Amino acid sequence: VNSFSGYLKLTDNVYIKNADIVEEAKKVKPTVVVNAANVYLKHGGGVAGALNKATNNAMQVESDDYIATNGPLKVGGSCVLSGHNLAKHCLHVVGPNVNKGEDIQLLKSAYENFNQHEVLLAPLLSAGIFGADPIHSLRVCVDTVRTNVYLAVFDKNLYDKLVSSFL
Ligand SMILES: C[C@@H]1CN(c2ncnc3[nH]c4ccccc4c23)C[C@@H](CO)O1
Repeated sequence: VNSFSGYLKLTDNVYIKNADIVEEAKKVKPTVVVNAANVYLKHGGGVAGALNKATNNAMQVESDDYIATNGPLKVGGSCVLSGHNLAKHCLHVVGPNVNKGEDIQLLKSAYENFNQHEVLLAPLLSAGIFGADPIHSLRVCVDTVRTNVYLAVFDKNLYDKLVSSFL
């Protein structure tokens, strides 16, 4: 039993809710919140900008030190950093950004990072300002992630479409 509340069950291991991931993280304080990161960990907008703002920019400060030491992530890759006031840990995962021309096949590699964590609160990778089809992102998630994932979808219209079209 865990503390996630109000989710619709899509599969054995995938759950979904119309929610603001920032507000959901503040309430649940999950072990892991996933950030929709880019390779530079520049958290300017979308989910990343929202999560960083909620940490009062501490996420960005920590991220800048990470990049200065380690260099950029790979598209499809991830790193574990602090969750600050939102979670124990933040798993920064880089989905392909269609608006940069990145290969959508890398979306599966991105979701594979979730399998290193037993339970996660997450957004749909590559959705929103990353330009992929969220219906496709949900399908890849369900077909790739085997650990327990609680998906927060900010847009109610999109949430209803994701549920109604789910096979
Ligand atoms: C695939 C993404 C998912 N994004 C979200 N998902 C869940 N909670 C969220 N809170 C936010 C606050 C500000 C901006 C974005 C979000 C957001 C929306 C959109 C952004 O590119 O597309």
